[PDB]
Amino acid sequence: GELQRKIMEVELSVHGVTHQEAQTALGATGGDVVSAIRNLKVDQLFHLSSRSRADAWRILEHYQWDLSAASRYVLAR
Ligand SMILES: [Cl-]
Ligand SMILES: [Cl-]
Ligand SMILES: [Mg+2]
Repeated sequence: GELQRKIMEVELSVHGVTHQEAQTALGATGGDVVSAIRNLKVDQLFHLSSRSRADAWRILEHYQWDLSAASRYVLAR
């Protein structure tokens, strides 16, 4: 149904996210897939960059919400 489809969409939209993390994120947004994906992308980048969560958000914005591009940026030496 809708809820299964939504959890799958979240999990497939964010590299590295588990099914459990997708469910938790979507529960926190009341089933709003777009907000769950945003929050999970920030989370993933935050854990990869060990920056502040607001700085991870700012990097994601600079990369036009592309987590792959933002992640390659934070990992570049
Ligand atoms: Cl996003
Ligand atoms: Cl590059
Ligand atoms: Mg389960």
